[PDB]
Amino acid sequence: GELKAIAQELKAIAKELKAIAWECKAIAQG
Amino acid sequence: GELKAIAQELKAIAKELKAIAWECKAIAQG
Amino acid sequence: GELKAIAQELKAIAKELKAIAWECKAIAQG
Amino acid sequence: GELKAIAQELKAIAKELKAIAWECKAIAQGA
Amino acid sequence: GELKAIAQELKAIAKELKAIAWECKAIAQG
Amino acid sequence: GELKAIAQELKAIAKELKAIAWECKAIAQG
Repeated sequence: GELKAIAQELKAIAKELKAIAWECKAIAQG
Repeated sequence: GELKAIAQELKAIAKELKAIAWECKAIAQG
Repeated sequence: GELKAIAQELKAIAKELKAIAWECKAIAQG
Repeated sequence: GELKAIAQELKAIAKELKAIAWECKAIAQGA
Repeated sequence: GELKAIAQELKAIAKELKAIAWECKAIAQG
Repeated sequence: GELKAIAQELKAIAKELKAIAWECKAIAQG
């Protein structure tokens, strides 16, 4: 339904934020 | 419906976060 | 409605994230 | 209700993201 | 309720974004 | 329920934002 669709987009958002955390880690390392 | 509208805005949000991850990767590389 | 209000705030969130993406691109370029 | 409460927190989230955009602009300017 | 639970997580999300804003300010100030 | 699922993804989003704040703190320190 529409409520599962919202949960699925939030899962994609969490995945992109995890990627941003990883790159900010890489910036700090440099 | 409003429900679908919310899911579509979350899709747009995921896309912008994907772009931020890409630019942060480039910052880390430099 | 309250559901519309939520969608409108998510639109504002997408707008600010696009700006953050553009600035991170400028940081990467510099 | 909680539905207005949810919109109010999203408004706060938008405000913090606007602040992040502003600081990133300043980082870019010094870049 | 779960709608209250959703609002409570969004409050936590706002708090972390406030922290990110402060750290970005510190990066900018240096 | 999907409403619980939504709250659980928001918890994951908060966790990744906490990580971003921590890494930005490390960038700021340098």
